[PDB]
Amino acid sequence: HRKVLRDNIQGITKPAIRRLARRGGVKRISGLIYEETRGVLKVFLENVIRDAVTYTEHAKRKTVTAMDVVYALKRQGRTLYGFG
Amino acid sequence: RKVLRDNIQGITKPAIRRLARRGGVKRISGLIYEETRGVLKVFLENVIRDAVTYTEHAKRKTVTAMDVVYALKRQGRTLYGFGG
Amino acid sequence: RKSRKESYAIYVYKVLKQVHPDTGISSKAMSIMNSFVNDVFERIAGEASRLAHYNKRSTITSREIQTAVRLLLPGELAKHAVSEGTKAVTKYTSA
Amino acid sequence: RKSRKESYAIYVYKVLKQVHPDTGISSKAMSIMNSFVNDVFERIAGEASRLAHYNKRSTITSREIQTAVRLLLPGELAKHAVSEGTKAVTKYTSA
Amino acid sequence: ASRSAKAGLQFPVGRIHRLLRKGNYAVRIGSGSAIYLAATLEYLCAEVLELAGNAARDNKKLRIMPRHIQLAVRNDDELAKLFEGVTIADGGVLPNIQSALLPKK
Amino acid sequence: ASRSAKAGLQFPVGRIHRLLRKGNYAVRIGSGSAIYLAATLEYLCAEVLELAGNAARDNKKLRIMPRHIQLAVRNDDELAKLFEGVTIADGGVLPNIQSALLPKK
Amino acid sequence: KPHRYRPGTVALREIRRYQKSTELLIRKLPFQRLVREIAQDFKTDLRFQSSAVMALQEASEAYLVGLFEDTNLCAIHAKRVTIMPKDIQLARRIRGERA
Amino acid sequence: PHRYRPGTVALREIRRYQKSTELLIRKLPFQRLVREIAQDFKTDLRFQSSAVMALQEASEAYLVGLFEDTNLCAIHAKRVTIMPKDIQLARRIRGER
Amino acid sequence: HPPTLSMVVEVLKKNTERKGTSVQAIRTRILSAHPTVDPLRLKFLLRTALNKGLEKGILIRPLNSSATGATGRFKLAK
DNA sequence: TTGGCCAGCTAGGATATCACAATCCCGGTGCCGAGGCCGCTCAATTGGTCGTAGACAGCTCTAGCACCGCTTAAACGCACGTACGGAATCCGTACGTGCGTTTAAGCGGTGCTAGAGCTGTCTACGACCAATTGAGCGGCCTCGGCACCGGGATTGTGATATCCTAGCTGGC
DNA sequence: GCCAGCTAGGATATCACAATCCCGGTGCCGAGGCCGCTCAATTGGTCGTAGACAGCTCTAGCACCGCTTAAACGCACGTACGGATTCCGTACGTGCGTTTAAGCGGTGCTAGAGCTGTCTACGACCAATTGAGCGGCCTCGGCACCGGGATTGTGATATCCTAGCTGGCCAA
Repeated sequence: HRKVLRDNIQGITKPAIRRLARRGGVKRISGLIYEETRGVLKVFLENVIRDAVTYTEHAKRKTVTAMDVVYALKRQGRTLYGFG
Repeated sequence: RKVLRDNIQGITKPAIRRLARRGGVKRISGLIYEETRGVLKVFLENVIRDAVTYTEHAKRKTVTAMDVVYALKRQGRTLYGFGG
Repeated sequence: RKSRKESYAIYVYKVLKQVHPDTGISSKAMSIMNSFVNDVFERIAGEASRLAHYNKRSTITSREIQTAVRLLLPGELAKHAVSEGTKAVTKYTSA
Repeated sequence: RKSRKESYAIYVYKVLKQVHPDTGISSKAMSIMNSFVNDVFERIAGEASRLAHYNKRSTITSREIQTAVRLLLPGELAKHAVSEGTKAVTKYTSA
Repeated sequence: ASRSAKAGLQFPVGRIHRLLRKGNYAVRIGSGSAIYLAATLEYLCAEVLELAGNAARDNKKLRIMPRHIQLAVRNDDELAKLFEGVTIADGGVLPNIQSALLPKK
Repeated sequence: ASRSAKAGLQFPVGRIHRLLRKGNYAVRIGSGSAIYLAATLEYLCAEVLELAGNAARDNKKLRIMPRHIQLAVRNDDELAKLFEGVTIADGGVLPNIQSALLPKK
Repeated sequence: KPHRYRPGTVALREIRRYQKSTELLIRKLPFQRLVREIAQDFKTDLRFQSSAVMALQEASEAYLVGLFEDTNLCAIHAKRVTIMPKDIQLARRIRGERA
Repeated sequence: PHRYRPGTVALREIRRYQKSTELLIRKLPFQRLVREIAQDFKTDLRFQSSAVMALQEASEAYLVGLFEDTNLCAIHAKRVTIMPKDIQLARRIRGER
Repeated sequence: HPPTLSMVVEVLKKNTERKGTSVQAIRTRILSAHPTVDPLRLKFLLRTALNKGLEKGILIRPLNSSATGATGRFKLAK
């Protein structure tokens, strides 16, 4: 019994992207934005986890530690602080 | 030797023509070029500084091209074709 | 339990005395400071190491260090920091 | 005159035979190729070296190398190149 | 005695020194280099901590809140222009509003 | 005999190996690592050279012109998307025209 | 007559509201399950540290906002108070994000 | 007499300069510039010939790369001229001051 | 379709706006009025038609801006 | 007589026409960068040592995962509505296009210097080995700033009422 | 057929309020503070080795001169695109009102990550040899520049076609 999930990219809801953009100082937004943003987000994720998982398996690990993630981020010049 | 001045106009008006052309822009406003003279003038500042620091570290006072390429590559501006 | 996270925490926390003897801290912020300093460390290290290899030395010393610092740090940081290092090294050699 | 610029020139120039036995070259382009390969070199080196230090090894070996390559190289490069290295290592161990 | 005392400093010069030896950067390490780097780190911690607290008593807390580090790095060019690709956990964003966003008058 | 022959390869595996020892990267170097990296470099040279020549006989020269390397790296994502911060001496720029720049009809 | 705010009022209002606060914005569960699918393709049956997904969300939110304000500048240069996709890929391409 | 329409010429040299790879500025002014801007950091410096070659090449590359970005910005702006505002906008987006 | 001034007075009759009908409103009601208008000359033809309806006196001006007689709102003379 | 039907003018727009020069494609040449060749050599190539870093086997426990019941509250759907974006128009100018005059940088060519890379020499200092000890780390206890909650002050927003004043319809 | 009152709208001054800020108290927990272990620190003697110094030459940096044309500079000029205006349409905010599913707290399972101990496959060290790779010289065959014709593509024009204009003809 292994959990295989499907099409949760919609899981980011309308108010979710709303509130995020609201952080970005935008008041007025098109309805045509959401779909590409979730696509946008998607690609960025497929960028990161990609090396991250390779990082993890590089250690013969099959649990990802945060360190894998942070090194990943580091590699694209996306330095994150606080976790390692 | 002599102290020289104000060759910034030495980037001549038609030179910014040529640059625009390789940039594939069609028509230009007048106020660009001094602004252009602005941006160029800052950029060299950021690199030559580094370059000279490179030089004087090796107790040099003649600038090698290698100095330049190291300075550039630190700025994420990798250039090929000059030495190593 | 038999492991050691050998941070810099006591050090930076002891720092925040002499400037602000009254202020507290969050643990998260504390971690951010640790990550910070380890960063600035290994970037300085990478700079200097690249430098000496250029200079076909085998030794890392304070002189190439001071250049590398004067390299990465922008602005008036580059001046005060080098001054502090100069004086610190100065009093150290004084035994 | 008593110095040696110990490039890779003969190597890459010998390469351009088996694919294009007929083509020439410019010296500038040749230099660019040299600079190129020395680049891709030391970036791979930096990657792997960082890796093993994470992995608290002291040894650099083809396995961490192949990960690092599979790291930097994007796309189908990552597959063909690793395949070539596998086969190359394979025949080498065959003595 | 400790060189740090003999340096009057807060970071462990010998500790950074072993960092250098197991930093795998050079085969050979000059002594004063570690002192010099330690002093650098002294200073760097100095601005960051002091100005975080600077912000801190501004909304009048007694203890540092990563909000305050985030803001602290935001207001200074010499810091942020040092810290571009730097993303801070629970940092948030500086208060910025664009002018044309405002009501006309 | 040469390992390169024993590897059937073009780059000097022992030479890269000494590069590693004086590369100051690790204290310890596995043997096959150098072979593996050499094969990588083999391949990399393969695409770059072949496709530069690919362009080369296209405007029908007999010898490689840095124009042609520049173009060669331009047309492939897998290369340029590998080579962003890469600037090429006498490379020039790929022929790109924007549509709206054209005369209307 | 029920009271009404004219449009953009609430806009600017919780522009302040969110531009001062600091908490996480996306619901964590949808986020993490999204992560689980997007990871599944590259390797099956992958175990995630609690801190790891939180790091992912932090960085992702930072990226998204950082793109948003730039899109805001793009739109304002268009003398427009609305964002449209074209702004988005404009900023994305200028940053140099080949996709 | 014979006369060309505006921009047709412009397009001609667009193609012309997008074909070749030579150096688009005039040297002596450029090395002059290099010299004084060096003066401010140390007195009586000296340069190799190839050093200024790298300088010009990087410089022209940077300028053309930012120019095309400005052009794209204008294209966005329902626009065929480049204005300074476009310059600062692109510069801000790439994030340098 | 008849000539322009006829459509102009027609749409004047059909539009009971207190300030008459803007040259914008004039033009859009004309284009929404007839299909065979040959859209390549409506702006010029309508502008000249407005000029002639003003000089003749057919058109009267509730509100406009000076030197923009072709940019304003008109009414029929009664 | 005169307004409607008609018919030919009329002007303008669309359209095909022709005229030129820009580039392209072709030759032709000397020019030079690539290439072949030879001579020198130093890193590569072998073999043996010896050490040790990693590989494996063998545990344990921690953290991750999965299941389960509340508790909203955030989201979704929906009604309503307006202010923004597209569009379209119109006016002003400034920059591309050409011309005619100037000059200053490439170039090439030469005399000139100092400073860079080379050799050769002396040495201070750091890697190394072993001994010693206390500062650092974790573990435990604790308590004082804070987030929450709740309970007043303020105000920016949206509504409102006044006023004025300018164009229409009733009266004289 | 001409003047006052009506009336509408628009600008301005005024009120209400509900969303936000500020306060005091509560409790809560994360930050702080003490105690016990030790290993990763200092400390001392060594060698040898990279590095400081010192001197040379000769290579490249540099000043300078004459010349040229090619590129730059200043000027008319107009047209085509920018910018300001309006406006109409609606895709948007925004404010109900419901529902779920996200959070949350808890439990049970486990496995997989990690630490312990073992052996050993292999990698640096080192001396010795060589042939492979550096560089220096020459030759030559590809190519940059020169000059001339051909094609396309562009800009202007004359024509064709058309719709509207304006006057002539006919019935009311």
